[PDB]
Amino acid sequence: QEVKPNPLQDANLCSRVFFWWLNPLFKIGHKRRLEEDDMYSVLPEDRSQHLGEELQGFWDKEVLRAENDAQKPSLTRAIIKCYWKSYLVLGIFTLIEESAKVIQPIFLGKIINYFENYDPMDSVALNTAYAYATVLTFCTLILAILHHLYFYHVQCAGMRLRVAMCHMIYRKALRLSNMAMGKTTTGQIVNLLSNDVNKFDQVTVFLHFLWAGPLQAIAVTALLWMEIGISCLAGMAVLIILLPLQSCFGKLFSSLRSKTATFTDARIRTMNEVITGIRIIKMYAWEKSFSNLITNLRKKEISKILRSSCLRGMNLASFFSASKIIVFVTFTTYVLLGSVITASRVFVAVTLYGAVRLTVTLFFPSAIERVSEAIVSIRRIQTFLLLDEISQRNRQLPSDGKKMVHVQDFTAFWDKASETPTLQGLSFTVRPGELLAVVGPVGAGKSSLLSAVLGELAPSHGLVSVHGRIAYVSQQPWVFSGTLRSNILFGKKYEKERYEKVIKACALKKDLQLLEDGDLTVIGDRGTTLSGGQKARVNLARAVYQDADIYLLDDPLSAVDAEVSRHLFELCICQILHEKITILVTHQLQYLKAASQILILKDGKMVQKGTYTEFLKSEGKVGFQAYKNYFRAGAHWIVFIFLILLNTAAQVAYVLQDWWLSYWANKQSMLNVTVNGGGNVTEKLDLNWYLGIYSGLTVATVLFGIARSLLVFYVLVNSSQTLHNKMFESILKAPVLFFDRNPIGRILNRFSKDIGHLDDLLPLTFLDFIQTLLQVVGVVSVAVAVIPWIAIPLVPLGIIFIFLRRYFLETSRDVKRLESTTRSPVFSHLSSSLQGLWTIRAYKAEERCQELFDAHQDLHSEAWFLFLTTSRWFAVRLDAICAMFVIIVAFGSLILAKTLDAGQVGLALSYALTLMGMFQWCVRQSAEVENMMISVERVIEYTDLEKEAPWEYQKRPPPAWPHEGVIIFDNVNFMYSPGGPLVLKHLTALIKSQEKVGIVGRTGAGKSSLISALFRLSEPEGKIWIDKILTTEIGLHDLRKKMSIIPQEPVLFTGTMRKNLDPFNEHTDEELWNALQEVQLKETIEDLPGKMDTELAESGSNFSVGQRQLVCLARAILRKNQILIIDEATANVDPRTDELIQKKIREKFAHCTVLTIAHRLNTIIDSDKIMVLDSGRLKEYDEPYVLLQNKESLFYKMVQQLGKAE
Ligand SMILES: C[C@@H]1CC[C@@]2(OC1)O[C@H]1C[C@H]3[C@@H]4CC=C5C[C@@H](OCCC(CO)CO)CC[C@]5(C)[C@H]4CC[C@]3(C)[C@H]1[C@@H]2C
Ligand SMILES: C[C@@H]1CC[C@@]2(OC1)O[C@H]1C[C@H]3[C@@H]4CC=C5C[C@@H](OCCC(CO)CO)CC[C@]5(C)[C@H]4CC[C@]3(C)[C@H]1[C@@H]2C
Ligand SMILES: C[C@@H]1CC[C@@]2(OC1)O[C@H]1C[C@H]3[C@@H]4CC=C5C[C@@H](OCCC(CO)CO)CC[C@]5(C)[C@H]4CC[C@]3(C)[C@H]1[C@@H]2C
Ligand SMILES: C[C@@H]1CC[C@@]2(OC1)O[C@H]1C[C@H]3[C@@H]4CC=C5C[C@@H](OCCC(CO)CO)CC[C@]5(C)[C@H]4CC[C@]3(C)[C@H]1[C@@H]2C
Ligand SMILES: C[C@@H]1CC[C@@]2(OC1)O[C@H]1C[C@H]3[C@@H]4CC=C5C[C@@H](OCCC(CO)CO)CC[C@]5(C)[C@H]4CC[C@]3(C)[C@H]1[C@@H]2C
Ligand SMILES: C[C@@H]1CC[C@@]2(OC1)O[C@H]1C[C@H]3[C@@H]4CC=C5C[C@@H](OCCC(CO)CO)CC[C@]5(C)[C@H]4CC[C@]3(C)[C@H]1[C@@H]2C
Ligand SMILES: C[C@@H]1CC[C@@]2(OC1)O[C@H]1C[C@H]3[C@@H]4CC=C5C[C@@H](OCCC(CO)CO)CC[C@]5(C)[C@H]4CC[C@]3(C)[C@H]1[C@@H]2C
Ligand SMILES: C[C@@H]1CC[C@@]2(OC1)O[C@H]1C[C@H]3[C@@H]4CC=C5C[C@@H](OCCC(CO)CO)CC[C@]5(C)[C@H]4CC[C@]3(C)[C@H]1[C@@H]2C
Ligand SMILES: C[C@@H]1CC[C@@]2(OC1)O[C@H]1C[C@H]3[C@@H]4CC=C5C[C@@H](OCCC(CO)CO)CC[C@]5(C)[C@H]4CC[C@]3(C)[C@H]1[C@@H]2C
Ligand SMILES: C[C@@H]1CC[C@@]2(OC1)O[C@H]1C[C@H]3[C@@H]4CC=C5C[C@@H](OCCC(CO)CO)CC[C@]5(C)[C@H]4CC[C@]3(C)[C@H]1[C@@H]2C
Ligand SMILES: C[C@@H]1CC[C@@]2(OC1)O[C@H]1C[C@H]3[C@@H]4CC=C5C[C@@H](OCCC(CO)CO)CC[C@]5(C)[C@H]4CC[C@]3(C)[C@H]1[C@@H]2C
Ligand SMILES: C[C@@H]1CC[C@@]2(OC1)O[C@H]1C[C@H]3[C@@H]4CC=C5C[C@@H](OCCC(CO)CO)CC[C@]5(C)[C@H]4CC[C@]3(C)[C@H]1[C@@H]2C
Ligand SMILES: C[C@@H]1CC[C@@]2(OC1)O[C@H]1C[C@H]3[C@@H]4CC=C5C[C@@H](OCCC(CO)CO)CC[C@]5(C)[C@H]4CC[C@]3(C)[C@H]1[C@@H]2C
Ligand SMILES: C[C@@H]1CC[C@@]2(OC1)O[C@H]1C[C@H]3[C@@H]4CC=C5C[C@@H](OCCC(CO)CO)CC[C@]5(C)[C@H]4CC[C@]3(C)[C@H]1[C@@H]2C
Ligand SMILES: CCCCCCCCCCCCCCCC(=O)O
Repeated sequence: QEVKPNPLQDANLCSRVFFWWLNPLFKIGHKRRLEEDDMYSVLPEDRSQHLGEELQGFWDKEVLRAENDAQKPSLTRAIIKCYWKSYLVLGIFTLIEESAKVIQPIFLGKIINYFENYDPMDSVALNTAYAYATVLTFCTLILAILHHLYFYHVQCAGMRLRVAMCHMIYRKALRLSNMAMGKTTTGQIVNLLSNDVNKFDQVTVFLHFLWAGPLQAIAVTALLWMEIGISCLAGMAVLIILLPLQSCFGKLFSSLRSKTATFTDARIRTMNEVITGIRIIKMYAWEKSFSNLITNLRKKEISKILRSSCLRGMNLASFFSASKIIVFVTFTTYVLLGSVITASRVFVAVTLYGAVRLTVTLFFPSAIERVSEAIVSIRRIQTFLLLDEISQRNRQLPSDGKKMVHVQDFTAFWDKASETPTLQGLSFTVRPGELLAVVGPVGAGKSSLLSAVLGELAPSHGLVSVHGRIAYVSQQPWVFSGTLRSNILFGKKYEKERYEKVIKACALKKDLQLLEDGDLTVIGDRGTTLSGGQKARVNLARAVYQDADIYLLDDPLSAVDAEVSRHLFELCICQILHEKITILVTHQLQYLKAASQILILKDGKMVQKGTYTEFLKSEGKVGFQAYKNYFRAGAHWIVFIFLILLNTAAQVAYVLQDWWLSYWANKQSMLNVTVNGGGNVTEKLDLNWYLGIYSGLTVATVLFGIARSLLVFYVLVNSSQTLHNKMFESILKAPVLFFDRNPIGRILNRFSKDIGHLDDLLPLTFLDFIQTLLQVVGVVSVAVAVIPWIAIPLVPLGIIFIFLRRYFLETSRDVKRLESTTRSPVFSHLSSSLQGLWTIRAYKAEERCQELFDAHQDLHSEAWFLFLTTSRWFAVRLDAICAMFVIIVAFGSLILAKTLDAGQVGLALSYALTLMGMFQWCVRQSAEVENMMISVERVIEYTDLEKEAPWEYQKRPPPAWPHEGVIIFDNVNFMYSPGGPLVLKHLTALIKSQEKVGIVGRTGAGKSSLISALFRLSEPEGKIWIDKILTTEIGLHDLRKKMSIIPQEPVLFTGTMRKNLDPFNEHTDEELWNALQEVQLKETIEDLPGKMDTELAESGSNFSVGQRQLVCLARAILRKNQILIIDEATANVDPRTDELIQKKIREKFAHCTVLTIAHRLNTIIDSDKIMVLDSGRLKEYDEPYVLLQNKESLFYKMVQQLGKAE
């Protein structure tokens, strides 16, 4: 559509400055939920194609110049040569803004200096002070409402660089060579596009500071000198000292993080090991072992996390109290040098120190870090872009409608570095319409035969006159993101008649029936809605629809059946490919005989070139409940009272440190009045008292900041630890139904991402938000204290802010969500192009895929533009509120000048000059915290999920409970869900003492239900007395312990073979030695390189499945129970191992009551008695002879059906 042309086009200068043109969007964003249709298209100069072309031109010129002067080309040179003009133009406003920030304290001092020499009858001084205040508010308006357009333009420059770089990367990837593709991997390129290019969105934000920081600071120092002389240096010294030390501590921080990561990873692995195999763990009564293992891992991880959090809290406290330390040092030096403090100089120095400290300790190091990251990103992208590309497709020879085709001395090597030739002898000619049947097992040389159409195995010199259009269908059929309209069309015009004829004769009605929409069905992500059959069929349909000349079919008949294959043979290969090239590799041996000519090769050796005659025969809101539950999990509410008291004390001391300077200045002014106007004796202010109180106030500020940071971090980390412990304990007791309903990925995500948030990000962000909110409250309270009437206009302004906040968030979140959902298509399209790059090059469809990628990137560019602009809109309005507050303070000081003195005016104005940045920081952090508390909500949701019966009761059965071996079923009705499906109907069974029996079901219908009922892990709704005791009165663990089972899929847990064989160490060592030697597995584990404590791989990946049944049988043998369950229903199980383990449990268990469930009837025929059971109804209970004789007996029914005999 002509979607709303970016109203930035028609917005005048005022509207662009205030982002007024964004107002309509918010309206709909408040009325309903934003979608992709309510979006704004990128500006014509921001289209991905345009930026890509311009940067391609610049980079090509740079490469040509580098070749001319014989040096390695530099991508940074090209980027600079491209964007330097538009960035140096933007630097003018950053110079203006730095100058404004520097010169604002000068006029603040002018106002205070007016207040110092107050004379109520001097009107000229009043007018001059009003002019100074007007200049001050002009400067603060420049800082507040004018900086945001410049910030948006800077971020646009970064986004332009990112988009151009992505276009470069895709254009290169589509032209990569085969061996270069082998050297790298698609994951590396997707990472290049995903995280390695996002750095350009950040560096540009602070790039100019690289020269603004060192310059502005110098200016500030000069100004500070002009105020307070050499004393200023002392303060500057502390600031300089603050740069290395903090950075140094940062290094230590990183180190600690690394350690925690390892522990976290280990813990997460076990989480997977627990969640993926939870059925087996609960089945084996092994919850205690994994519980204590995870407890140890979590304890170590939380110790490292506590250390890291203490370090980060110390850093935050230092950042908070650095201003106080700087001011205290500089003014102690000032007074001790023999000077006399005055309010004007004191607060000019305070404001200048605040500005320069914020710069030096926030912007400059961030600028350095982001520039270094961007430099390494540019290095990676450049070394990718110089990767050798596929030999450029040379212009085809005239090919005047001839069929001159001959391959001689075919040089085809997969690996050039390999001394062995990949292929040596390959020489054949293809005739129009004729079919050549290529055969090779598991891809034995089909790749060389197939690329022999000049795909990727081209000879270094010469050219083979292959004429026509190549239609290559790969082993892996591929569907790019879009609609079936796109894959069908693929650049070709919409051919109604031939589309219809192929769609009806080829019988694609399966898509119409299966797909809810038809041929317009929007392909889901990665084509999960479709299947490999559809992808293969659409590959053949694309090839036939584009009706190319050379048809390269890499076994497309494997996915389709023989009928559809012969159908396309007649319709396409016979009729449509009647005079077209039909290079068709085929297997399954039926199209080999269905074809006319066959070609088989083996390692550059042509097997045969004969026909069959050769006889080959081959989100929402988070309530107060969430915050309350998050906090009460940390510490007693007494501790929280102590914490808020400590926070209040820290902020009060922070403000009182500056108030003491103001009071000192006022007292010195009165003293000077007394010693000049009054008494002649120049009385000296007692330096000991004032300096001591000043030092005490700054020391108290430092100590209280440190203590508050440490306590907040400790209580929040302890809350996280308690929440994790509760959540894991609850999940370990969760019934199997919870794990069945919830996917493993969901639970693992809850245990990984949410816990990581609560451990790393949430405490830090919460502490920062509390700090900044308290600072804002301090500034507002100072202003209200100096001028009480400021309370009157503060009530409206704050109210407005609240409403504004809502009106922004209702849209902002939506935009954020949009920006998240429009970014994955780019990566998925890149992955799809890389996967099927062969056929993309085959069709010469590079430009079409480039356009598709450009559209995919343009959509995300719309999302990113909306995100940037809405953020700037909110920032403009917030800073306008702050500037209104500053104007109110500065002018109300002058209006109520009769009742104010220099110290109060200086203090209030100096704090108002920082309210702006503090408020912006605090609002954004508050939003960030409110967004992150969803992880806390999810964790708390898991902490109270429903649990099953307790493992152990206070009452216990005798330890020799399985003394008889009799278990019976008395009218048990298993119910997975109340009122749901019926799985057991009045199930009644009588199993004799010490009797080996099995049952058979119907493809799992009632098979696993019996095991679930016996083990009670899914709570059978049945009433049972095995050995005349109700199954309820034995606890979960006390029942499962004397409950031996062999699962269908044996599982292996990471750890020592000793721990996997016996995790509770309830069996003495020589017991395992002897038992495993009896099953001759001791020699097998002894030859393992690690011997007894062998480091098991990831769930025994190297261990064979036979060893898996072996180890499970060993577990059963050590368990030494009187019953045992054989759940032998796996299909792909090794027969040699099966005969083994059958003779094992026949000879080892012997006289132990076994319940055998299986699908192999032979494994039950050996059992003395068979109880046929299906659909909850006891079908057979009689003699085996009666079962053999009875025609209606289900056992005899299957006996007749499979055909086996005794
Ligand atoms: C952003 C830029 C920062 C620098 C700057 O431009 C803007 O800021 C401006 C503020 C100006 C002063 C304002 C008022 C007065 C009072 C007047 O006395 C007669 C009083 C009369 C009302 O003014 C009623 O009788 C003498 C001149 C003086 C001191 C100005 C000097 C020039 C100054 C410093 C200007 C300077 C070039
Ligand atoms: C190392 C860091 C970087 C650079 C820098 O900071 C520290 O080094 C400082 C040196 C300072 C000057 C020293 C002396 C004077 C002379 C005085 O007057 C004349 C006095 C006397 C002769 O006549 C009696 O009159 C006026 C001020 C001036 C020029 C200083 C200006 C600021 C300067 C340039 C500072 C500058 C920002
Ligand atoms: C990175 C650094 C942090 C702090 C620091 O520099 C930068 O701050 C500076 C202040 C310096 C003193 C200033 C003046 C004098 C001159 C002379 O005595 C004349 C008496 C004096 C008062 O009457 C006239 O100015 C002797 C030297 C002395 C005391 C300086 C010593 C070094 C001091 C303490 C420097 C100190 C190391
Ligand atoms: C963080 C950084 C480390 C600490 C530090 O910088 C910042 O903090 C500064 C405070 C300085 C002192 C302030 C005042 C005086 C009084 C006066 O003593 C003779 C008085 C007479 C002659 O001047 C009449 O004035 C001058 C010297 C002395 C003791 C300073 C010494 C250096 C000191 C300790 C500086 C030190 C390097
Ligand atoms: C007034 C003047 C304004 C400009 C200027 O001087 C002052 O500002 C300086 C900052 C310097 C950069 C600092 C850090 C980095 C990161 C580094 O990446 C490897 C880092 C790794 C190595 O071990 C770990 O440290 C590559 C170099 C780079 C970009 C510097 C380039 C030169 C710069 C821009 C200097 C430049 C001359
Ligand atoms: C238990 C809690 C500990 C913290 C705290 O609460 C209670 O303790 C309170 C003490 C209060 C100060 C007491 C006295 C004055 C002097 C006055 O100046 C007189 C000037 C004079 C000559 O010029 C003419 O009267 C200015 C106000 C000030 C500093 C109070 C400020 C608030 C303070 C700091 C309160 C603070 C929040
Ligand atoms: C709270 C934490 C523990 C201590 C501390 O850190 C923070 O808090 C500060 C309290 C300060 C003292 C306050 C008052 C005075 C009185 C005056 O001496 C007599 C003058 C006059 C009295 O009436 C004569 O009549 C000056 C010195 C002295 C004792 C201060 C010394 C430094 C101290 C101990 C500071 C110390 C570093
Ligand atoms: C809890 C927090 C820590 C402590 C503190 O903040 C709060 O509490 C504040 C109250 C302040 C005092 C207010 C008034 C005066 C009177 C004046 O005149 C004396 C004459 C008069 C009494 O003797 C009649 O004779 C001398 C100074 C003094 C005592 C202030 C000192 C600084 C103090 C202690 C401040 C200090 C930073
Ligand atoms: C919850 C937290 C409790 C502490 C606090 O934050 C919130 O609450 C505020 C209390 C404020 C002081 C109150 C009164 C005055 C007196 C005034 O002197 C003219 C007095 C004269 C006028 O006619 C006689 O009435 C100068 C200003 C001063 C000292 C305030 C300074 C800032 C302070 C300390 C603020 C502090 C940070
Ligand atoms: C989260 C919070 C929001 C706001 C808030 O903190 C943070 O901001 C602080 C500002 C404080 C006031 C500053 C100055 C004065 C003037 C003084 O004058 C009495 C006149 C008479 C007395 O004898 C002769 O002077 C009385 C006290 C009062 C009104 C303070 C009250 C507490 C206030 C309102 C605080 C308030 C709780
Ligand atoms: C959140 C909390 C609310 C309560 C509170 O903390 C924060 O708010 C603070 C405001 C402080 C007062 C501000 C201004 C003055 C005026 C000054 O001058 C009087 C001159 C007059 C006397 O007679 C002439 O006649 C004396 C001190 C006084 C009253 C402060 C006292 C402490 C107070 C009440 C603090 C109190 C504990
Ligand atoms: C809903 C919001 C609640 C808070 C608030 O906004 C609205 O409520 C307002 C009421 C204001 C006070 C009203 C009257 C006076 C008397 C004046 O003189 C006294 C001398 C003598 C002759 O007038 C006595 O009558 C001093 C100032 C003071 C105390 C005001 C201070 C600011 C206040 C507290 C405002 C504050 C910001
Ligand atoms: C102080 C400085 C001067 C003024 C100013 O900057 C700061 O203050 C800002 C606050 C903004 C408003 C915030 C919330 C709303 C409510 C909303 O109510 C939906 C009803 C309607 C719309 O959907 C029907 O649905 C309508 C919009 C409105 C009034 C904003 C308008 C612009 C305003 C006035 C900004 C203005 C430039
Ligand atoms: C733009 C900036 C922000 C707002 C602001 O600065 C400029 O605008 C100023 C207007 C001032 C008031 C003007 C007139 C009077 C009347 C007088 O008589 C009391 C009798 C009765 C009214 O007749 C009240 O009870 C008491 C004082 C008061 C209310 C002023 C208070 C301070 C105010 C609100 C100032 C405020 C800080
Ligand atoms: C000094 C106040 C501003 C700083 C704190 C800003 C964030 C908190 C604002 C109040 C809570 C959110 C508003 C009510 C709930 C909602 O509508 O989302």
